[PDB]
Amino acid sequence: SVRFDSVGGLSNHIAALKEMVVFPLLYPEVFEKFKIQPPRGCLFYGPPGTGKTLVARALANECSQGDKRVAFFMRKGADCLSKWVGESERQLRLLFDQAYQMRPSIIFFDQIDGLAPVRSSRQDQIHSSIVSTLLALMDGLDSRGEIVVIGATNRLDSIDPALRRPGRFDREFLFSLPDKEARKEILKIHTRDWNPKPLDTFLEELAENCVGYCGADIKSICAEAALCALRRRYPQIYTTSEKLQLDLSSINISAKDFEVAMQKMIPASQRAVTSPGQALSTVVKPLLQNTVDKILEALQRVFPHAEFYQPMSFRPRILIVGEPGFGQGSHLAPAVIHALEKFTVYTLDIPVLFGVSTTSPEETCAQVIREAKRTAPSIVYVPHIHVWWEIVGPTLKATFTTLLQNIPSFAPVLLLATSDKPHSALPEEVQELFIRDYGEIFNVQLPDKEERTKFFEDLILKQAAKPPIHERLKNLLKTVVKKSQNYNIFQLENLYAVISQCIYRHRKDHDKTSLIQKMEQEVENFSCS
Amino acid sequence: SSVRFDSVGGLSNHIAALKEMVVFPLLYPEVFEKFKIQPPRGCLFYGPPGTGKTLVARALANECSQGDKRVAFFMRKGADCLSKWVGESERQLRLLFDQAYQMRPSIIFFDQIDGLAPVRSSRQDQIHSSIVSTLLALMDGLDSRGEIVVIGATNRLDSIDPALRRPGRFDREFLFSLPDKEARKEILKIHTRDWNPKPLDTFLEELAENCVGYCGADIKSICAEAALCALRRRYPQIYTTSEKLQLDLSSINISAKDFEVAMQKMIPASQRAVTSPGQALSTVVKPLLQNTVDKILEALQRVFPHAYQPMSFRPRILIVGEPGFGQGSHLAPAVIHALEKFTVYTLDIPVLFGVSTTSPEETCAQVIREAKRTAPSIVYVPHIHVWWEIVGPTLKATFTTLLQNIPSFAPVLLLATSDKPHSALPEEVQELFIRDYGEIFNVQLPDKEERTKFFEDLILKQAAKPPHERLKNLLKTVVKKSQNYNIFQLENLYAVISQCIYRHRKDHDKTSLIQKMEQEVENFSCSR
Ligand SMILES: Nc1ncnc2c1ncn2[C@@H]1O[C@H](COP(=O)(O)OP(=O)(O)OP(=O)(O)O)[C@@H](O)[C@H]1O
Ligand SMILES: Nc1ncnc2c1ncn2[C@@H]1O[C@H](COP(=O)(O)OP(=O)(O)OP(=O)(O)O)[C@@H](O)[C@H]1O
Repeated sequence: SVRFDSVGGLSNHIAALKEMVVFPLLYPEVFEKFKIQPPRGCLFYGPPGTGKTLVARALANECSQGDKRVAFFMRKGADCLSKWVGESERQLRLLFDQAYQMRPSIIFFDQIDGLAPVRSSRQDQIHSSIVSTLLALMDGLDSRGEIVVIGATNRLDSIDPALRRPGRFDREFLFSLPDKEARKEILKIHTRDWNPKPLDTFLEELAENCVGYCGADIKSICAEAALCALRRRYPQIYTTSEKLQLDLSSINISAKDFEVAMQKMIPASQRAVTSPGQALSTVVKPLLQNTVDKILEALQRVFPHAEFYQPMSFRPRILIVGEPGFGQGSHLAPAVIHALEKFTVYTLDIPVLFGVSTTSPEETCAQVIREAKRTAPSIVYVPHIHVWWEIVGPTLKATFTTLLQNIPSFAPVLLLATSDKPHSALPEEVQELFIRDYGEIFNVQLPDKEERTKFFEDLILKQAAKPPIHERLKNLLKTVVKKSQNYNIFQLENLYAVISQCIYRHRKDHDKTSLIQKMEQEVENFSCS
Repeated sequence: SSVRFDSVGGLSNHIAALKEMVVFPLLYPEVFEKFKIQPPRGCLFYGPPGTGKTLVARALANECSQGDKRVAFFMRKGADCLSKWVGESERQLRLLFDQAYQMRPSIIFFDQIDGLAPVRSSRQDQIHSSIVSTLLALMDGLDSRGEIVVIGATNRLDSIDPALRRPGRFDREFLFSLPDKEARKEILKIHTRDWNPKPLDTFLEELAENCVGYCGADIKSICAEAALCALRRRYPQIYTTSEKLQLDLSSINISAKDFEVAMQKMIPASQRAVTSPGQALSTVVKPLLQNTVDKILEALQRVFPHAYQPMSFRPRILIVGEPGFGQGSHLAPAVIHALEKFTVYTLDIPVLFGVSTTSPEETCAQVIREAKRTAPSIVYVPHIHVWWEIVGPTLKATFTTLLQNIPSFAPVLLLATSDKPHSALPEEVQELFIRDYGEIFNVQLPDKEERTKFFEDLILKQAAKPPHERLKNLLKTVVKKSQNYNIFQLENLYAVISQCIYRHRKDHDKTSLIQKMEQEVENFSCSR
């Protein structure tokens, strides 16, 4: 029994939808003033779990509380199929007759994509017949009354082109994944009636830590946490096999319960394809934070839409270049992509183009470019262009070059790429796409002495000098930081692991100085060049 | 239920040629028997979706139903005759025909006939073949059905059994194309007739040219969304209440900004699944290339006279220019958009390969055949100097052979753009253009006047907003310094200029951004 209250972050859509069916049943004077006859059709589409069905259910539950009373008809995917020849096209006719009898009413076709495909001469005739009769019913010789048709779909492009037209489906609503803000309202709604209400700061600090959670993940995590407290409180519940009596007044939920559930589950989005966004690990942050900030500020210079009448830009493009082993295409670009949320990102790389065996790669590229254009602004991600170029046939190169050229000049679509060879060493065809004079090239340099000092600061001496459950180590830190003053990233974290290995080697030694000499031997025995 | 040959607009030839079939034999019956004519009694409407077909049927039925001469009317859906029992699938058609004959004259209407009579084939069931057979043998066989007229409608004409399409069964076919400039104005006149504050005709005429690619139901939906937007602008407090309020029906007038918002929010029905290869100049870039567009149009008028009947012989043209001059991205789409009422067929890399499950040769043959069917038309091949190298010899031979078989005097234009000069283009391309005839156009950079007109609007008026001699100095310096830049450099400079105006929005005092504009002027250097 939800009535326009469990929804979160969707204000414009509900306003349009209540303009959609409620106004003619409430204010039948403005419409007759100019003979408007407002529209009677909608179409929902988007990634799963965004609240596609909850909106319809809330509408049906709310509007049934008349006056004015509103009926409802719900249908599954392909209920209108039978073995004989003359029933499938008759179920729709009798359904329309019944709905017209009790007008006004609402007819909701659930997942029309499995009912009305694109017309073709290759498949069976039954699909053509049913799509034809459905097409005739919506707008025939006689006009239908006060019926409203609603449809949902996961693949918008698979619908017959003759259905999308003023008269049948004249409005298309895009349901996207929730942004940073809406998660707060979702958490508030799902955790409303709790006696120990969590503070708004608690909810917000949970909010920035959940990226890629889509509607149902939030509901799942709220229920996967209240069970951790139950399991912790009364461990001896599984042993028995009979009814027990409990004490439900001291099982209040704590903050520490949320962390375990968060580490245990994964979002629905990052379940079938890896998401091309990862925040820096807690170990690498005090080594690359400043560089990442510099990259984003340069992007802000070149991409005005990254601020936080409209800004105007002209073909935003950026490229990151640096020596191999600098971690540019492995740690920097994912962090940059993750920092810029609320922007849909599409991946174009070797694993994806050849990762499907049913379609040509150029078809995939055209589809990706079209989808990027449709929902601008967006970021097109393509890593390691210096190897990416000399792998595909000339046809794909020409198609990619032309498709990008046809985008409107002021359309804010970003092109992000990374390379290992220097700019002058790249092939020319790449070269006349980056205009460094304009400020489209960013170079990478190794971190300074203070950053490297902070990198090893925590290990020595806080973890090594940690009691099992102090001056020579300064010289060890000095010699380590002076020795590693010309190391790339990979060598830097490689050296970090080997020391932690001998750190973990000595769990139960309460007497020190039995491994400090081992430490100073290991740091000098190790040699990389 | 109150439409009678008046709510229809823009269709005159079809309605004129239609009433001569179901009215003339009854109104003037003393002429046909002199020549024993038995005039044709078959029609089949077809066209792109949303062009207003069923409205014609509704108007005809409503007009003929009420009048001095009474004629019956029967209606059918797509495949509403099929029944589970074997003996009832085809018997319903016989009963319907008998009833129609018993009450002659009468009218039989099939809606979406393509869902009832597919082409006969051996790779499907038998009931469809049986229905097709009895239909084609029952309409005109050994009995001379007499005065019965059959009308069908569909969107896919090529999916009809050819045995049904020959005189005797389906006599005439009518083409329902998208409305042009004048028809859109007429349908606007039709759809806004009963408004108390009657809009001026000069407003509708101006608005008509803005709605390119629209057709029928799109116009009808716009005319309603406009009123909804007006109600939105007038009483924005209506959505935060679950109770009826008190409304005053005196301040609900319509303004132009409402139509602007509605047009911005909406997109046409035709180019929804794909994109048409035609776009007009944006307002920002417009005051730079109208002279070039007009010169190009004059060149076409010299070569293509369709812009006594005019005569032409294989019209061709080729726009060439240096890279960065903006000929393959700003000029050709403008020409295509300006020359409307000619159906377009694009042909380039993203279309030849972008769709799989077919061969390029099939696509190119189909495009040319279709363009020949709907002559006159336009064939567009952009970026020829690269398009000529990413195709195999087979496609080259097929294309070079196809355009030689078309009739010589048919008006089939071929349009293409090039970047390298015509001298450097390879062989077999230089012989397709006969520039001695005047088949080659050369572009050149815009001069000082339009350059100044481009920047004066931004740097004189927009630069000084309520929320001054040095402005002339900045304008003249900017114009002087950029007298050798191409289109891309000009738009980049425009954007980098506008960035400062954006970023200094909330400062009430000027002279803080004029300096910033200066350093932007000297610090910004192009590559050239
Ligand atoms: N704003 C929201 N508030 C509460 N629950 C939401 C919200 N958005 C999505 N949901 C969750 O999604 C469900 C309703 O939509 P649901 O996710 O079942 O449809 P969908 O998966 O998007 O569409 P389909 O299942 O057809 O692909 C509810 O069970 C609810 O937990
Ligand atoms: N020239 C016109 N004059 C008036 N109304 C028009 C015109 N063209 C289109 N329309 C409007 O557009 C609608 C088109 O409906 P109709 O079913 O007749 O077209 P259709 O192409 O047969 O539809 P579909 O393709 O969906 O079967 C009509 O209801 C009509 O009001």
